[PDB]
Amino acid sequence: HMEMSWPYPLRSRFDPQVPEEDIDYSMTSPLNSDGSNFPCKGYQTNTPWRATAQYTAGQTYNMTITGSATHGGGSCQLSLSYDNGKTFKVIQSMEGGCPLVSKYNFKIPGDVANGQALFAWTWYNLIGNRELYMNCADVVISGGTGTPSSFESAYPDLFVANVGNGCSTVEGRETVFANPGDQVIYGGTVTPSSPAFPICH
Ligand SMILES: *[C@@H]1O[C@H](CO)[C@@H](O)[C@H](O)[C@H]1NC(C)=O
Repeated sequence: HMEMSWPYPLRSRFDPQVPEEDIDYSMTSPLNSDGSNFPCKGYQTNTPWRATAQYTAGQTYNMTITGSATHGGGSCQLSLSYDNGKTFKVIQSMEGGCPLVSKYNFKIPGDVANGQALFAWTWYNLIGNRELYMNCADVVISGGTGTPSSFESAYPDLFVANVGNGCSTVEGRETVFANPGDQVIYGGTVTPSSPAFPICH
């Protein structure tokens, strides 16, 4: 039962600009098991475009995660989409121990693309039902040397499981991504030597 509290995601209770009627007061719910609200609970399609962060390529920022239960930790990614959620590319993986701290730093790579993006937090809980948690924020990127094409070629695809796609996490096993990218935080029982798990086809 956690949600992204900074930068403010779509329909966030924490964002003063969201009209009372549009706030998702149950944002800590996991994504639907059948994939019917993947990605971003579908909010990228039906919410006004309004940036809640301005990110400069090469600079470091923090995001925050807030809630009432950490389900023993797990693994997260932070990702960017330049096509309003058709494709997500990973800029940081937190393998193990996520979210046992409520603040993570991350560097925006130099070769990101510029303009409107979605910034997505994904979380795979360690203990309990096999869920995916996902919130997306509208953000604007500046000062990158990439294009959406060069960025999409150079970075890993978002790890997607527990949304009815034949790929599942496994209770009691740390989620260690096959493709984590070069910006990795290790926590819980995961080390740089831990094998990738699960393996999806
Ligand atoms: C870090 O997060 C806090 C919210 O906890 C926010 O006010 C601040 O602007 C963020 N700073 C950076 C550099 O991202």
